[PDB]
Amino acid sequence: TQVCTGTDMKLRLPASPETHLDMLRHLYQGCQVVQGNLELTYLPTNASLSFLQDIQEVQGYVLIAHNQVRQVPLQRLRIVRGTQLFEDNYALAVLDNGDPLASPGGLRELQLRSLTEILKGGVLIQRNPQLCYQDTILWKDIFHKNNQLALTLIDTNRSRACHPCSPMCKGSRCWGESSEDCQSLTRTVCAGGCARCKGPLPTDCCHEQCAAGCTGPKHSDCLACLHFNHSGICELHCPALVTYNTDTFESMPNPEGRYTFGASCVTACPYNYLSTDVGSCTLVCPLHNQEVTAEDGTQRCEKCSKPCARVCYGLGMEHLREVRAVTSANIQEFAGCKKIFGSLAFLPESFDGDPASNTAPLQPEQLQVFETLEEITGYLYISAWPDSLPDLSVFQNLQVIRGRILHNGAYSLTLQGLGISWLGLRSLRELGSGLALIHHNTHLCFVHTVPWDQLFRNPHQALLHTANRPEDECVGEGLACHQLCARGHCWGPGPTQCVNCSQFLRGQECVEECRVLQGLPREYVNARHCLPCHPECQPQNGSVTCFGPEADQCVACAHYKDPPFCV
Amino acid sequence: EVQLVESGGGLVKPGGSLRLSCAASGFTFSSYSMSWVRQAPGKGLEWVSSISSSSSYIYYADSVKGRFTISRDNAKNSLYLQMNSLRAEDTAVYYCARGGDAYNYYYFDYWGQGTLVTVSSASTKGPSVFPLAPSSKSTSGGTAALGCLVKDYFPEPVTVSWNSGALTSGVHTFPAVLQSSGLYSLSSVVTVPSSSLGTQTYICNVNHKPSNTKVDKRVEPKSC
Amino acid sequence: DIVMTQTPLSLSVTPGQPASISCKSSQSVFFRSNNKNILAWYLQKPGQPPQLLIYWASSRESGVPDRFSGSGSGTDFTLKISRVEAEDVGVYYCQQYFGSPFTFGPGTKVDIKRTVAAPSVFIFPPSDEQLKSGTASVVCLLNNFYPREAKVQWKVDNALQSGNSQESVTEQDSKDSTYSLSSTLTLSKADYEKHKVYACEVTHQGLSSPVTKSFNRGEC
Ligand SMILES: *[C@@H]1O[C@H](CO)[C@@H](O[C@@H]2O[C@H](CO)[C@@H](O)[C@H](O)[C@H]2NC(C)=O)[C@H](O)[C@H]1NC(C)=O
Ligand SMILES: *[C@@H]1O[C@H](CO)[C@@H](O[C@@H]2O[C@H](CO)[C@@H](O)[C@H](O)[C@H]2NC(C)=O)[C@H](O)[C@H]1NC(C)=O
Ligand SMILES: *[C@@H]1O[C@H](CO)[C@@H](O)[C@H](O)[C@H]1NC(C)=O
Repeated sequence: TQVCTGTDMKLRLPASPETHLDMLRHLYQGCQVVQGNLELTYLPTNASLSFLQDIQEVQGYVLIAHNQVRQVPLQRLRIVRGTQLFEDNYALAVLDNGDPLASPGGLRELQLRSLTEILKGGVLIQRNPQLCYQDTILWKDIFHKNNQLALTLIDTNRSRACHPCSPMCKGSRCWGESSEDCQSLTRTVCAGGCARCKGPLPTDCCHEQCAAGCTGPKHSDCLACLHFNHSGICELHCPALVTYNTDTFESMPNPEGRYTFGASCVTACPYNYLSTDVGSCTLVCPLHNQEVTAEDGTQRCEKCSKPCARVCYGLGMEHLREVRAVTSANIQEFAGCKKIFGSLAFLPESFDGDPASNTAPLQPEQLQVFETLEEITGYLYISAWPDSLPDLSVFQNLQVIRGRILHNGAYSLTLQGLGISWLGLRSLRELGSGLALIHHNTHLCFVHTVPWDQLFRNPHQALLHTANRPEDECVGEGLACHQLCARGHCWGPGPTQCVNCSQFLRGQECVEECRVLQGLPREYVNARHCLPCHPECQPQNGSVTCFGPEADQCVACAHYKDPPFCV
Repeated sequence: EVQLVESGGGLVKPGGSLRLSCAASGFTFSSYSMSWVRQAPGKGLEWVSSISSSSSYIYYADSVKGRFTISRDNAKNSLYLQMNSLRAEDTAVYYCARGGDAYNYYYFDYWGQGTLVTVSSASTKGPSVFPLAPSSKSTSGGTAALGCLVKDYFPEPVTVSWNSGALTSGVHTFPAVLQSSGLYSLSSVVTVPSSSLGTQTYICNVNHKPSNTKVDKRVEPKSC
Repeated sequence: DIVMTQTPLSLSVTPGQPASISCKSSQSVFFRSNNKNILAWYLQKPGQPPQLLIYWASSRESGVPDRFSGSGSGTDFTLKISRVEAEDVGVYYCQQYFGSPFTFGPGTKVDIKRTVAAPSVFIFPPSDEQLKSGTASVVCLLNNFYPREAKVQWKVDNALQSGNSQESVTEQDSKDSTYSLSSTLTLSKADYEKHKVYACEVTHQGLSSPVTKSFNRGEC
């Protein structure tokens, strides 16, 4: 894979550490440009980290913290753009990678051989009692010319004194004791006021649009682009989607035009991303923009005619920006809502809260608000749910959890600590992006019965699961799917919970035969749904009772025939 | 003030070796980008090699690459050049030159006097000096000439002054000329007023350094 | 390899007249980062090392007077000298320091155009001291002349000596802009002692007709 999405967990103890290694692999393996923040936290000594090998670029910040690991192999990493920064100021953060209390553990050598560039932000290296050479580096050289206010705060306390760097290095400047870890300079050595260079001479100066240095003066030859890679060439802006006429200023669509996606000019946006009016590939539309689905591809954003007719916002958006959970003080905002622009979080607060005081608990019946809901643009998180409810049937008609905002930057569907006995998400047929985490739900069966592969939309995605009721003991009680669930796939017991109903449907229920020849109301079939006839159509003996729904389309009228209808 | 004095030139048989050494003074040597520029006799200037202030950046020309090795000792204000596997082509003056600001701009703003390096398997021989006795055949009016001829020496070069450097006005030492025998010859000459010929003494100071041959030769008129 | 072209190779001008030398480079020497061309100019005065005239293709060094001014851009440059003075004599070089390998141009030899000046002609027999050693060297001197071009003919008893005699000229003088010429006729002891009249004919533009200085062997 070319690109991957990063995270935003940021020093939080991961709620199931047994998963945590699997998540990092699924997310960062194969990938070369980490869009988001590269967060390697709470990693054990042994941890196989070979999946981080190919990382060349980090859009955001790099956080290596609370790790017992001997070394992290980010050797190919050439640039961090610092799109956001840890603790407001730090593009790189190496914190608390020791043993507190083979022989020792903790971070020994940094090994950032290639890390030539840090556009925005500073560096923070503290409390790493086996970390060496942190001292030696000329950090000033690594920061870009523009930010260079870019402060550093390096702590140098150790429990071993270190080797010197291999004498091959010019000054004592290295990422490790090996000769191949000498910190070759780029910025602070060049001729004139060069952005960056491959050597101290004028021919050795890089193009204005190169970033992490270069292998020659051309705009092709950059180790990374400052602004955008345009089909092999570094440029300041992508070719716009629309040319304008000399006189009229009409939209003459650019044959060679591209969209901005990260640091790349792109012919069309990736799967879950929204095409923008301006021509970007965003995950949330701009101000004065409306989310629209067109007949041409995915959803796109648009400059509105009227101050865009408001559509039901969720958490992490507009007036619920910094609310952590759906509670009894905002449950009735979601009434009647077909689609929620944002996310939903259910916490132990929401059901057992009275903290801040006076705010009443949510009742199980108040949750039926969401029965209308078909789509969530963001994530679903549930760390708490009432005991009385055995499932998440409230979200029965939830179909698409897109996850353009993901929990801790990773998890779209998060279910933890619940005591629900089956899932119930019977309409759920897509997980747009992000990982699914279902864990420590003591009672939950019907997890090994959902074909999660069919929900996912890119190879990074996966389900992670532990400490739920195991399917050996579920099937031990004899809890299979219902007969009529094709390929035995279901979200719970009974005939309502199939993913594909193998025969015929009656609203919720999967069914062998409709009531076309015998039964209570007589029924016409349409797209495998048993829909009743008009009630005033006559019941027939050994025959079809109607063409369709209405009274004009009966075989015979039961009481009065007055065309065009029966009555 | 600025001064670069180089040493260790002289004669080398083809295939052998030699080490030039340029001693710097009158600036902070640790903050300057040193180089060697050579000049074959009566030819243009050829860049040989360069080294940065801290020694962290080195370069060579393709004609010398592998054969030559540049180095410096900043503590001892000196620049070195290890020329191995020497050739007829390498025969030239070698000027030690300081650059401009450490390792960025190679202006070469101050140059040494330069050291001559000759590569030939023929051996060293010192000169003889013979007097070009003055023309009392010229006018007593009148202007008269005088000189001394340095003959049969190798390799180059020789210095030739007059009256231990005292007399210098109207003096013309020529450049050397190569002979059949593969030995150099040299005329050193001077214009004087014919009237002072009787009254004042004239002596040429010839110094051929390779052969340790220093001679001072008095120059007098013949009579009848 | 940024290959350096200089034109012309010879320049000869009267002092007070201006004069210029063009430098060309196979690849451009313009540096966008600091907006300057990365060329340098030198004067190698004869009997000296080179001195730096100009860096950045147009900025002078300390000591280098008003007359010297570099100009141009890109690949094509021109060193100019408004009002040439008699001491400016030398060879002028252009160097690039844009990149490895650091290259020079060939050089341009500038001659001072002095008024016409006939040579002072002298002749010197071989020393008795060398004569005993077995070889006899006869030297003819032409001192302080202009222009440089000058024929010198040796004759032993009217026999035109041709082949057995090497010349040498001085580099043009910084003070007076004259040249001086040596001519060294070599004979064996034996051959020197077969002949009576040795002679040295000069022809030169400063003379109204060829001049001859000639000693008779033995005769005071
Ligand atoms: C987990 O760590 C242990 C202990 O450090 C590793 O066992 C080491 O393995 C290496 C490589 O084979 C040996 O050279 C060490 O001497 C071993 N050390 C000890 C203390 O036993 C082991 O490789 C790791 N185990 C797993 C499953 O990754
Ligand atoms: C811009 O993107 C291109 C891909 O379109 C990158 O080029 C690839 O580099 C890999 C790495 O070895 C090669 O195997 C491919 O052959 C390259 N593909 C193409 C189409 O050139 C390139 O690295 C990017 N450039 C910059 C400056 O980031
Ligand atoms: C060691 O730790 C303390 C506490 O963080 C810090 O103030 C001190 O400066 C450190 N010592 C060195 C030598 O860096």
